[PDB]
Amino acid sequence: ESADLRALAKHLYDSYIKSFPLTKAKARAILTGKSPFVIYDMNSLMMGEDKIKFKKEVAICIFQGCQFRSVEAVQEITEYAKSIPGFVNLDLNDQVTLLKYGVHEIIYTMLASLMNKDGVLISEGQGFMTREFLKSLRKPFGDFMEPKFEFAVKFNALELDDSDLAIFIAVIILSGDRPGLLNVKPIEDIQDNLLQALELQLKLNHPESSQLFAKLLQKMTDLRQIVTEHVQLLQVIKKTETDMSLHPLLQEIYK
Amino acid sequence: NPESADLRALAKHLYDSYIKSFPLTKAKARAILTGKTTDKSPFVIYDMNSLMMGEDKIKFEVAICIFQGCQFRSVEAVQEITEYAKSIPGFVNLDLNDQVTLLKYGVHEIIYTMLASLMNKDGVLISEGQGFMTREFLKSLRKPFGDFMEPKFEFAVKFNALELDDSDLAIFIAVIILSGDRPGLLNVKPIEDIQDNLLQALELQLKLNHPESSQLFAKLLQKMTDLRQIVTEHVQLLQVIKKTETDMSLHPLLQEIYKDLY
Repeated sequence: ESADLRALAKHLYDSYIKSFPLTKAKARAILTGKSPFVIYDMNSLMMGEDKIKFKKEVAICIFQGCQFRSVEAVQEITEYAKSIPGFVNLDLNDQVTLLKYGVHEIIYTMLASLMNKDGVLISEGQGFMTREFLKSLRKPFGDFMEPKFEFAVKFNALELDDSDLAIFIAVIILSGDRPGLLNVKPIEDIQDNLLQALELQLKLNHPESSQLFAKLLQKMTDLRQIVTEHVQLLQVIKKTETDMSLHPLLQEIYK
Repeated sequence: NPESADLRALAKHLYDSYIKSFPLTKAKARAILTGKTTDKSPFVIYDMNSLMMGEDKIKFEVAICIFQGCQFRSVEAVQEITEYAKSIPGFVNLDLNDQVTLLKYGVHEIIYTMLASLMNKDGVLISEGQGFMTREFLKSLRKPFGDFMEPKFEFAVKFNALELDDSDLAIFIAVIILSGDRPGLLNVKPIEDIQDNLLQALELQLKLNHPESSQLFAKLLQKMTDLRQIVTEHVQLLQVIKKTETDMSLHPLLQEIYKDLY
């Protein structure tokens, strides 16, 4: 039975590599340096546009770029999830419900892989946007990203690799407590299989790191808090900002 | 072989998405229309009495109310096709202006492709299949409104004779969206590479699903000619209503799709 868990761990790792182009292993090499164009101010940003082609006020244009990347990440996560044993066999409404609530948690988890205390990798790690330059953005866009940076520093201190995160990300999607689910049993049943695989992966991959499993599950709290806080900021934005309004079709795509 | 396996993977992915993006499928539509069942029976609207009693039975001047109701449904459909488009591998990775352009031109060709699923020679399902509004009643509407649906009906009767199922339609409406020949497209090349891969998937899907149906692929592609024609007629028709009906409002999303269209 102990080998059925290693098979699952490897399966998910292999699926996670295929599904996510920029991985933690790679993102770390770029950040440590073992090279990316840096954006520290308005002049560097406007050269960034020039020398890095990535798809009105700066603050608004930056926030919207973060959204266009988030919509991309949603498709990468959807693909990944369909490789999780049991997932495609679930009721289609449940599959949609699990992805609807799980994507934000998984976005901010994986964004930690692209972050250090100084800034975040953007455009497949072609760019690096400084924490300071983002804080400098006129309110309320100033402390848009500051909560994610604070999560990342704490999350990154667990020194998880792609092999650990692959299983953790699966655990997040198979949350049996999402609103509106029709058949909670097979979901919880899969998450229990994924939690065993994670427990074992963490004991084998981090033998000296005591109760890492327990610490990693506690981070679930930090994720949902970050997501509720991000959702609250979208309300404050939508209501108090006029210059948001895009092309009506664009508004449909980027809900 | 492994090349075919990848095309079956893509076919299955698009079907799965199609089913999640569109509540009323063709499989459901036909089960309602071929009226085999006791629970799925549609209320039929053939005249003014039937329309007014339909108010109490189904939850939602006459010709205007139909057209305005038919408008909000078109909008609801654009929202559904937009959600489906995001699921097409590569679509959200394209230049954002191109994404908008593919939908601007794509959505009305797809609205009328899928509307065929809700149509037989006699009428069209409405209100998520709870209602059925007869072809005659729609044609008996005041000028010019009498003439909106007739060409769609003419298309639907021909198109429905190909006997496509939802799995075929998912790939087909993907091929429509990823059209490189749309006016104003910045990056045509990445779109054709996607459409090429979709077209390979459809070719295989049609050969496996309809192996006794010779050159269905060819015949299906040729139907994209008839869609363009329907869209054009409709656009000319809107221009005329705009002018004779100054006291009737079009929904902005549709106004924006038609703005500088062909």
